[PDB]
Amino acid sequence: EVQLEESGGGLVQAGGSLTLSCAASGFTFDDYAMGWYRQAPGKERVGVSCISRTDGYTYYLDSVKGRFTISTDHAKHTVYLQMNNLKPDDTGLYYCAADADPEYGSRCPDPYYGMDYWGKGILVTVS
Amino acid sequence: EKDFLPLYFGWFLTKKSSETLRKAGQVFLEELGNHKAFKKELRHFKLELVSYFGKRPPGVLHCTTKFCDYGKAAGAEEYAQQEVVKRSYGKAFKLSISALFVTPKTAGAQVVLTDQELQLWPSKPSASEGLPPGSRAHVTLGCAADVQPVQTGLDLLDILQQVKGGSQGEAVGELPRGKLYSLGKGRWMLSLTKKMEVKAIFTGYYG
Repeated sequence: EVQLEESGGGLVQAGGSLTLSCAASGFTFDDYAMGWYRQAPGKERVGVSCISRTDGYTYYLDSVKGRFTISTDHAKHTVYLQMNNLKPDDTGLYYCAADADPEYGSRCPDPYYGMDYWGKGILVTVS
Repeated sequence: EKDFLPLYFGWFLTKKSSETLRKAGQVFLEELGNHKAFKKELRHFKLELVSYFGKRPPGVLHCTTKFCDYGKAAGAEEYAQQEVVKRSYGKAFKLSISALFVTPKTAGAQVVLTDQELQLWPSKPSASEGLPPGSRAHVTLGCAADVQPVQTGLDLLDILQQVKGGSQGEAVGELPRGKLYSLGKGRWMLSLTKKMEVKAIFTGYYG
């Protein structure tokens, strides 16, 4: 019954910036995790960044560390992914994810193991 | 970094998943104590199993992989130096539990590791012999009077040596979560109809 609504993607020139947002509806408690996964052309979905709402602990894929920052708005049940110094290699379908277990989901588990809830994906194209 | 090794490595269930499993285990201990199949065989074993196993895991539930003893245990250093152990430290896993079991000494859950998870199982006599790699993997839910949790692994291996050849016998009960088997010698196993999934972190405990 949880639903995840994504926005903020599109076309951007290399070296530019974007901020992705995802709003979660239907959670009955604050202590959960949210994050972002990316599917690049020809590749399997991979965790990019995840966060625990309560603790604030964050995970970053090494290839985005320093360039991407994940944050939350507690009241609004929204997560944000600030993507700076974008590279063509960052092109892909970006998927919001949430999980009811904040300790598990904040580690961006491999999709082999999975997340409880997924958005539909928004395209980011870096030219 | 030999002297900075943990007491043991393993998958430590999260706070939420440890509680979900703890509750499921308590439900089993009370279902079992009140099954007449169980009551019949107390000579081989009212007994309140929840109090009987009232030696609690003083922490989160977990599935130990390698007992290191701060590096003094045999093979501790060779386990911990593996690249897969270093790279998995702190990572999230969703593990599968296939059965719950009880003996006069321990109560536990059987963990069925996948091929990929077996890479974190450490590299025997005649209790693990003839069983698949990683068959000892378990979560202790309780221990009797003076029992230490290492005993739980030996108790599961003993049970699985029976299941190996169908000595499990015919089911003696059909619970909504699975079928119940009496293995004799006060040994009991609930085979879950659908595996339980538990969320856990691979990490190390330093005591």
